[PDB]
Amino acid sequence: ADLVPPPGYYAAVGERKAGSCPAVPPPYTGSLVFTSKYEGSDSARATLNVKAEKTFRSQIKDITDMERGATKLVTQYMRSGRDGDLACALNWMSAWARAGALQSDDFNHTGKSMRKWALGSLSGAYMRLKFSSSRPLAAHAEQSREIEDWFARLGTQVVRDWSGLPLKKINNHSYWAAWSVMSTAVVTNRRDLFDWAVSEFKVAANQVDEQGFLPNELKRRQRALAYHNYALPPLAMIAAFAQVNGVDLRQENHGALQRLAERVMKGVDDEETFEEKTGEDQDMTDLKVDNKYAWLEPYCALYRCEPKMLEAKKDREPFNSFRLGGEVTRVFS
Ligand SMILES: O=C(O)[C@H]1O[C@@H](O)[C@@H](O)[C@@H](O)[C@@H]1O
Repeated sequence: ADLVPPPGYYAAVGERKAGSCPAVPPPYTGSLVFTSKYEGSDSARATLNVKAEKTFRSQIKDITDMERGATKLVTQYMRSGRDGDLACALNWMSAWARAGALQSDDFNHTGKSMRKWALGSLSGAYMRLKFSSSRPLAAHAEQSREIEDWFARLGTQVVRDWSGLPLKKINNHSYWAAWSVMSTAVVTNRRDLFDWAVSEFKVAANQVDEQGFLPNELKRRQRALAYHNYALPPLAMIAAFAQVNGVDLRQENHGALQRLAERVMKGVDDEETFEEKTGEDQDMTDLKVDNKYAWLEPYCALYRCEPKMLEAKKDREPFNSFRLGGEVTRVFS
């Protein structure tokens, strides 16, 4: 059977009551060898290097602008239905597609991370255009084909980028990569990509220990809780997408996805168990950011959320997360 997204992705284009179309960021065709924002850290890779981060953000500026700008345009279109926003979004994505952006075989860890992040953002947003009951892509077949072929090329490459690794090298980056590949799989109806994403979820589920911790995220010391929370959105999205395609992953490794989510939310309330496990007081900075809990939307579509969990979701809605394609609450409501 053809691959499908969760039913919320079939929502009609809205008509809520007008921005213009900015120039497309220059397609990034360069090598993907970038500076790490943690350059100079020890094995925990948790010491921010402000100078390196500045260099990193500068190196990836056109990619960042593309990610944020294109998802914003799709969000605007799905909200208000102005054809100009659709036209602009498709112009941006098809320009990058035709150029073959982000396809470099020259990359380091940071660079391949950028490839999968951008793929997830753009395909995640495009998903709404593709499956909307309004069929907005009907009048844009040539551009649609160009964009989808590009996603397929990138998706195949992302599988290459994160395959062949042992568990100690499989962390939140692989989970995010698997989301990008799942998203691409459904846009492109590619079962092989779907299957890879499912396999990666299963690896993650089996990495969740008996208490709900992930060893490789615990290694990030004072950022441990933050990185556990960072693992949740791609894993929950993969499971929600897999479920409607006939693959139920909710019980993998004794309901590992639930065990991880509950451990995280326990730690958000009381930092104790994470400090005890890491031996360092946790940086709570990221845990204060509402949109970093966007995983609650697919999570509560999968599981019967207890009142604490439901309350956590309601108090932070609506969720916007460009790495998940934009309006997460809308596509699960
Ligand atoms: O420092 C690393 O290992 C990675 O850390 C992650 O948080 C990301 O910042 C990624 O871009 C880096 O390459």
